[PDB]
Amino acid sequence: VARGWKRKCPLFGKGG
Repeated sequence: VARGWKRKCPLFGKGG
């Protein structure tokens, strides 16, 4: 859902 997860965790970076 978000190109940036692992690194950038704005909402849910755990289950990106």
